[PDB]
Amino acid sequence: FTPVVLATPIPEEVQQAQTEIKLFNKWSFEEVEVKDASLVDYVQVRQPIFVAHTAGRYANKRFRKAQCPIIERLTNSLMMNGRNNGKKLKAVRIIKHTLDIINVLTDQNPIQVVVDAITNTGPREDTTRVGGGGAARRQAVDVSPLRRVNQAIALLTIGAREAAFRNIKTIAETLAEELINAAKGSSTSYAIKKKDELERVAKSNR
Amino acid sequence: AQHAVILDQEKYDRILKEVPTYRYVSVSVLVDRLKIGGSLARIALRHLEKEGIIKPISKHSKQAIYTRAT
Amino acid sequence: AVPSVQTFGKKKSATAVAHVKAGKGLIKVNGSPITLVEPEILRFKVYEPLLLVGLDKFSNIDIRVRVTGGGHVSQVYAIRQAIAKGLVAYHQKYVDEQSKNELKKAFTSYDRTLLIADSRRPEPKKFGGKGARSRFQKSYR
Amino acid sequence: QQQQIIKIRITLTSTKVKQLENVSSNIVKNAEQHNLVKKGPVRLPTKVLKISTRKTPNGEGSKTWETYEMRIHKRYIDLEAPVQIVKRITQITIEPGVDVEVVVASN
Amino acid sequence: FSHPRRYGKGSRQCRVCSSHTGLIRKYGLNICRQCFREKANDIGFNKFR
Amino acid sequence: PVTLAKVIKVLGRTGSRGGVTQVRVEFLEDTSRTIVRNVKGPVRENDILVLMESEREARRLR
RNA sequence: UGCAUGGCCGUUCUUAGUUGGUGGAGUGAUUUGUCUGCUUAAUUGCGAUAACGAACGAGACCUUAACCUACUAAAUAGUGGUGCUAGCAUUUGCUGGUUAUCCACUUCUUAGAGGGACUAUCGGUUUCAAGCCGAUGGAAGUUUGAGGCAAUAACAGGUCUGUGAUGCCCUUAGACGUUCUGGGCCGCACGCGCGCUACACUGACGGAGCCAGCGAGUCUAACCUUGGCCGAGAGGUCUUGGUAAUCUUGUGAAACUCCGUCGUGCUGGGGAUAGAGCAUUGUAAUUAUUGCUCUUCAACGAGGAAUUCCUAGUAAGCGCAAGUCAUCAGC
Ligand SMILES: [Zn+2]
Repeated sequence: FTPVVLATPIPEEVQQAQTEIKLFNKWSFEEVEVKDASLVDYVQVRQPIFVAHTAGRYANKRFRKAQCPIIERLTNSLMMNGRNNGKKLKAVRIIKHTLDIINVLTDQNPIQVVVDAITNTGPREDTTRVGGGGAARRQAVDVSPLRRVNQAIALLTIGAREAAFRNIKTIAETLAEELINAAKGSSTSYAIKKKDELERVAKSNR
Repeated sequence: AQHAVILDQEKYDRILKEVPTYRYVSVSVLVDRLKIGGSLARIALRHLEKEGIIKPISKHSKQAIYTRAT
Repeated sequence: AVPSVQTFGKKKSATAVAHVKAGKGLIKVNGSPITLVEPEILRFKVYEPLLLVGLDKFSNIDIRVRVTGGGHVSQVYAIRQAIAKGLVAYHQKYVDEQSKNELKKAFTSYDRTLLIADSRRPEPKKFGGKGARSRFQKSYR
Repeated sequence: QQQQIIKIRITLTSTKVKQLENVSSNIVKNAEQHNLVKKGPVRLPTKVLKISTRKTPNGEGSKTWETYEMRIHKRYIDLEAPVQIVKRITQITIEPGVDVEVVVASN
Repeated sequence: FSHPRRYGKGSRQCRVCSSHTGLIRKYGLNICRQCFREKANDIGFNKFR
Repeated sequence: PVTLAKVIKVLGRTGSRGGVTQVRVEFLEDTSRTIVRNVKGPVRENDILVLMESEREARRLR
């Protein structure tokens, strides 16, 4: 592949990974298609990254969060529940292991599986609490694409965390299971169950 | 779930038969499917790796991920 | 004498002072190779300067970085940009501009945004809470 | 004896920046006028003395704090000069609120 | 008519007012916190931020 | 069957706590037709909504 | 006695509020100006307009933090060759000692002058106004981020236990003055508030890796302490640097990072209660000051009705210095 010899030896695998920007030098961002047209602009796949660890100022403007790499948004959502706050390096490592596990179990690009999981778990309708001087009812309302992506990621990471709590299975495994089940649209997934519950409750309060 | 504390011949023979069939092999997979100890499971994986029955994908101190040798 | 540029980088309190020369092709850190970066994940973030540009330009340049201050992940990001500013400050003087703009083009168009200091400094803690914005718990009843 | 060139450190300390810069500038200018070997005014980091007290003299009210600062600005100038010229330079530049110490460099 | 007074709050009193409570020792001031805020600008401690 | 609709105009915020945005949307399959809808979270012009019922309309802000 | 007071501070309010000149309205107290609307963090502005033009407050300002291969210089900051010297390796090398043996620079570091940002420039959307929103440059485009200062006023807010600030009253030799000894402020059926540690596998434990910033520090006083030696540890001990960008200190901080050890069980999670011993400070440690060693190993399996803080280097996790300090931090 034309290996370049420098005074400091660089491993060939790293030199190969210089020509094409792959996630963790393993997984291509090419061929990663978002099946839902409405989420294309809200799921960032088109700028590839070597690791899910940018120091990007995505919070400073309303929709700049859409332009954050989707895997980084997933990483950031793992590092919650107090004791895990700020531990981004651990979260990135969990994601590496999760993607390795997904690859082995599906033989598909694990980035695609993550995208498919997010598209499938995003609730289309939700209920809002509307009240008119004392009494409050639920009103059915449509959900914005950015909210769909946000809820999808939240449901996946909460489900995976609860499944890993006081269980022998690691967070990497439970997250991989949750993502694979969500990508297949399986009613075993916490995220799918909760999406369908919300949409059913919305339909009932229409 | 019940979990093994001593190795045991019948469990040893099962490890050798079943672990090559599994597409994904990790400490948890052994514990769930083979009612084995978590730390018997780590010893078993190191043995099966030495015999070349399973291939390591990723070795981390907290998580070891193996595949079947195709 | 040989050509010399004394570039630097920073994130937070880290200050990674690079030195680039007309060299053989060593890309050093403290006094150790690029494979000596114990942040296992953040190997690839100090790689990016020499990955996404061209190998060939890294075959005749002695880069070596002296990192002080900051913390582990601020060290990574300080070094990175001191490398990615090092070659650009080298290519400024002793290389064509049309080449030197393709360094800046290939970097800045990746969503790298090396920039310089990511200007986010810590907002001071002010009295009446443990944080800057956070306040101690109020009682009422 | 008088013509023996001595290496001397003049240290300037003050709370007031303007006076301290004026004195420092005057010493440097006088050293130039007499063609003395000078290492110019090295600005040391300003020491910020910080005292934080509770605003209230009693227990009452919201827990509000005041922070007072005294800033100490320190500079030094190294000169190689005969003893006679040094005594002249130091006497000319006495400004109120600038402290002036003179140290003879003995190795 | 006297007892140990080498250390502790009994030893150290304010320059101004002779109170033991709430002293500031930092930088060898030995001025009570109340009296300090009175004579802060006189000494040369000015507020800024 | 779900109908896709594109946001053509943000009309304003509705609901007592201001957590809902009224939007006008055009259908992707029929650009002649527009309806008013309530969107929950943050929304912009040119965003795509999924409509589980296409005929219903949100009552206009007075 | 704060309900006799001063000063100070808290609160209303750090909200946006307050006032007069000339004109108009009204016999007058007074009123309009100081407003339907849109806008702003803002009585900030646009605009409407019997008002016009102004002032205090807001803003500006001041301190601080982010940029400036541009200046000004520096061993008490730092770099690059050289003097020098040690190992790996022959290819000059690569990696380090020797802080003034030395020379030259000032990028990094320091702080002194100045510059830089004004929503710049462009595209949308509105009384095509104030503005707002998008995009591109830029160090930075949320008042650029954070404070400081903060009007007219008020309150029977708190303080007479900060004061040789103070009225009056009480007390004044068996004192409610002062000082010494000992005790007490800590005393425990219980109710409430701020907190620390937890409930584990994203974890505990063991080895290894190994990175900050703000600080402070003794001359006639015992201050911060390096290095060596003794000790399981706490500590002891012999010397030395430092009145401090120099020495302590690169405060090799913690989380975290790697490779191991455990395996879902109140478990190796949790470390209360309790016993024995050995140090340290001090005139004095008993009602354990505190630290260290072994042993003892409780509740707690994510917390009812309620309810607090919070919009970017922020929340939250994480430790460090300072204050107090002879000694003692869950503050
Ligand atoms: Zn006093």
